[PDB]
Amino acid sequence: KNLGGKSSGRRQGIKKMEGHYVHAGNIIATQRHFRWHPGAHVGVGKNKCLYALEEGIVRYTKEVYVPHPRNTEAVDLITRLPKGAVLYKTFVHVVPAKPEGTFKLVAML
Amino acid sequence: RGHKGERQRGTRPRLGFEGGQTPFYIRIPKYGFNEGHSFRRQYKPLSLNRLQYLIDLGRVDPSQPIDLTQLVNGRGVTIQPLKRDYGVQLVEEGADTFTAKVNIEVQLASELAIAAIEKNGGVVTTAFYDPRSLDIVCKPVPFFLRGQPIPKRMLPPEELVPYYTDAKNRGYLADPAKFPEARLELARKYGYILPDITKDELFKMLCTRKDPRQIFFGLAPGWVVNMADKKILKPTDENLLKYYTS
Amino acid sequence: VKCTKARYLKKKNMRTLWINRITAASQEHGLKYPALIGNLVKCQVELNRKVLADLAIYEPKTFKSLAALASRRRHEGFAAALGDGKEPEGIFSRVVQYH
Amino acid sequence: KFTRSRIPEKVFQASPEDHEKYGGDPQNPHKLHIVTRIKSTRRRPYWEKDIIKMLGLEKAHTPQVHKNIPSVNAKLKVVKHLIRIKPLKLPQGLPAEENMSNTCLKSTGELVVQWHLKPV
RNA sequence: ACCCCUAUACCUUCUGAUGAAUUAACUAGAAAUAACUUUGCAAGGAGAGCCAAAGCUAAGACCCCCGAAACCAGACGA
RNA sequence: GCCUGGUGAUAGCUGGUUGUCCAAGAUAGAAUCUUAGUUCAACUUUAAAUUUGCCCACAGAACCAAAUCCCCUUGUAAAUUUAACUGUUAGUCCAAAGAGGAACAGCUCUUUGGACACUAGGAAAAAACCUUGUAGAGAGAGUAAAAAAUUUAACA
RNA sequence: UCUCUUACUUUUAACCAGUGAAAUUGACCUGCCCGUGAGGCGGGCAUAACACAGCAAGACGAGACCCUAUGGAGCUUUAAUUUAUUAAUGCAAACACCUGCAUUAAAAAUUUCGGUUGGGGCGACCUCGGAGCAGAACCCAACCUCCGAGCAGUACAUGCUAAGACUUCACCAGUCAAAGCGAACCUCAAUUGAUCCAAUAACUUGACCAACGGAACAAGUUACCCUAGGGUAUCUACUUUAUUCCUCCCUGUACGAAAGGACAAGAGAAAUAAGG
Ligand SMILES: [Mg+2]
Ligand SMILES: [Mg+2]
Ligand SMILES: [Mg+2]
Ligand SMILES: [Mg+2]
Ligand SMILES: [Mg+2]
Ligand SMILES: [Mg+2]
Ligand SMILES: [Mg+2]
Ligand SMILES: [Mg+2]
Ligand SMILES: [Mg+2]
Ligand SMILES: [Mg+2]
Ligand SMILES: [Mg+2]
Ligand SMILES: [Mg+2]
Ligand SMILES: [Mg+2]
Ligand SMILES: [Mg+2]
Ligand SMILES: [Mg+2]
Ligand SMILES: [Mg+2]
Ligand SMILES: [Mg+2]
Ligand SMILES: [Mg+2]
Ligand SMILES: [Mg+2]
Repeated sequence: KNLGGKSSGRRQGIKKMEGHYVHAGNIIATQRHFRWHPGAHVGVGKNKCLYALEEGIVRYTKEVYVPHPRNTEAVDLITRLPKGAVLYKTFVHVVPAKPEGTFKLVAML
Repeated sequence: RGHKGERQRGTRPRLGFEGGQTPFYIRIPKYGFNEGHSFRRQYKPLSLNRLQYLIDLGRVDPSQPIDLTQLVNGRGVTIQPLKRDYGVQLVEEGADTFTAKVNIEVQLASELAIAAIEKNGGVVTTAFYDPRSLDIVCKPVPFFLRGQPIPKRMLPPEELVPYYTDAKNRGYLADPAKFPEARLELARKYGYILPDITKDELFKMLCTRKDPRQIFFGLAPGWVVNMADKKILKPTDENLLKYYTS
Repeated sequence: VKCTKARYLKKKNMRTLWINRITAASQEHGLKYPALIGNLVKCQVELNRKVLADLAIYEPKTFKSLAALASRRRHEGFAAALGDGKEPEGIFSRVVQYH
Repeated sequence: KFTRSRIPEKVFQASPEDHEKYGGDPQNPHKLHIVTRIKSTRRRPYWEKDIIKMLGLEKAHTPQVHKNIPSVNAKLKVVKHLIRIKPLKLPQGLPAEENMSNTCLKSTGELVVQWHLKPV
């Protein structure tokens, strides 16, 4: 009497591991709950998927988690902590490769 | 054939059958990409690069009018009236580096191609041809073995009458009183001083058009070309002359 | 198919035939087959089984002297590996170095 | 599940007992290995089959020279059960262009650069 | 010649029972869209129609045998 | 009913498919009135174009075991793309991690890896265990795997 | 018929003479025991060759039973689709029959009766999502273990466009998205359905098509089912290798202590088997 459960794998996880060159708009990793958070130059979709906002190299770090004050779930999770207790998460960053443009000589007026 | 199945027996199903799920070529909505394909008109391009090329190699004589027969007999353009080509369209490719004084009769022409011809002292006009008429124009010699009198070419349909009656695109049914305004306007737009065709010696050649309802140049509808003993039989009955000179 | 798989068995059965004949002929002189072959290798006499079987049948004095050379070498192996330490090597125990 | 096997590093750390056993010096080690395949890649995983093809050991009992560098040592650690490794020792020098043709690798592991066929 | 030693008939169907006494004769791969190879000519090719942003023309090279119960039409039969 | 015709009916099913020699070549799946079949994919094959492929080191991949991904060096020689198509798939067993069953089955269902549908030697015979692969002749040689070991109970 | 069979005659038989089939048949130089997975393979054993007559243990040889085919046929219907055929009505045509158009009946006719399944059936199920199996990138089955879904709510820029990506192992579908123009200053996991066709001026809308990649609409059954499939002796071997019951005696002694009560060996009588 166990019907259902025939759903397939979502094929989620990391698409660009650390060190990988990444162009703008590449999906870095799709998750189902926030396993990785967006860091520098990384955006988030409605599906909690991390994509890239610049061209560069993906890096994963461990950072202090300080949520938005209007996020009453995580903020209520803060205030229960003891006085030294600091939350960390793993973040994903894109270190941007190129300069965003050069000055070039155009005309000798 | 492999092992004994349906592909060894010889009875694999038709092309497109996906074994029972609804096939690729049927899961997809009908959209009218090809809806009226065989009634759309087609026009073979003739670039000015191509036409300069034909004039340089002696294949098209620019000291005569360039009708569609002269582009076929020089084998510059292959046009097929079945497969519903309605003739040639001039194409602006090679407008710079087009150095020829010419008189072309081309069924469509872009503004920049008219500008490139009319800069050099040329004349463009856009004529119309029925499929019947176009078919007699391209290959005239297998028409004069058909025994029929020369027919009269029909006027455009209602879609194309506003095309061929405009002086901006040099219609053959337009005013010869609105042409200097249009030649003057292109000469102002594309920055060349408009030469007057009236001065030079080719002017009598650069003025000749055949009127509507005339397929060939020096001939008239209703004539029967006798290729064999090199004659032209002309009708003199009044009813035929009312019908052919209509 | 039998005719081509029998080439392997021709070679094999000749060799066991030679080991039977060398075994028999060396048992005539008290040696056993492993003793003879081992202690002739150890004298750098690199005769093979075909030749030893043919000497056993057709030249039994050469075969007797080969059995004497192999049992002498066998005893020097015993006496050498009994009185252990720095000593003079056996006479037939010496090897010829090639460079 | 049968998987690829990591081997810990304590396995590849010699003891002075082992320097007494084999003929090695931890200071000034050897440059070149001689590797020989002495076991089949059949009934072995496909990764070991590959490493045997990379090291150039498709034929058994045929010696191959390698560098004693950690990359080649990593590949050798994967297939160390199929091969035999000995140091290439060189009693005389490495062969010059004069002695290039007249060499012979002996069984001992040494590579002699003058190979006559006369007795001493 | 045998004795010695080695040697689990063939086809087909399965991951690993079928059919065949034997001989002779008969008895089962048919299509040139596209691609490829080789020529011709080449912004054109083709002996009209057709194709053409290096193409077009020509050729070569690819697609089995036997076997139901049936259904229908018209006859012949008490 | 039987005969002739349609009729070479149709058959995803059974059976059969004829010279030589060489080469490359075996196990993901998804749909389906579908599980005796097909289509796409995967794998396979040829031709072509190009440039990397494989092995991999640090660093790196989440909160609520074995390992893998990623990956420069290095060791190697392949890979991807383009063109054109066929064929194959309930695999079996062994080792390992498990599920169902009786911690039965030469039982059923997944995963990783071997081997077998490719050779030879061994294990009695022997698809799947061990040794071993690339092809010929030799009346040469060195080897690999490879032979089951056990025998008992006095008592103050 | 049987205990329990016996004798004889005929036929058959067997031999001699004439005449002379058939089913069968891969090739055979066609042994036993154990083992393997058995005339043939392994280990043992056996072993001159050859007819003729027998025997029937083995070799070699229909009728059932189950399943499958998007294979047939028949039967019953309140399966589906018809009413061409009859019979009635009704309306037109015509001045009752006939013709035309509807409608109701009978008689039939055409076609169908999905799938999963430790063979099959009942039961249960068929699509989508979460968790375990499957501990750490991705993927991973089961008539495996447990939860759920087929919506609701808010907003009306839930506008238009567009680099780059992910992707349920194909395709189809799905997802994410910077910049831009225009403006302000979506939550939830699943929460769903192709094409054709309809409806609509248009924008759009249309299935528990849930058998959820969906045939535009077709049930039960056949022990009458049917078809295609799947699960007269040739050879070997063989054909002349004394028990029991009862009686009696010893003895009603041994032994026991009384009750009790032997053996053995002997005589008997029986019965069976074996041989005459
Ligand atoms: Mg699941
Ligand atoms: Mg699944
Ligand atoms: Mg040998
Ligand atoms: Mg054959
Ligand atoms: Mg009668
Ligand atoms: Mg057929
Ligand atoms: Mg079929
Ligand atoms: Mg090969
Ligand atoms: Mg369906
Ligand atoms: Mg089928
Ligand atoms: Mg890399
Ligand atoms: Mg007779
Ligand atoms: Mg048996
Ligand atoms: Mg047999
Ligand atoms: Mg007999
Ligand atoms: Mg059918
Ligand atoms: Mg995919
Ligand atoms: Mg269905
Ligand atoms: Mg379905």
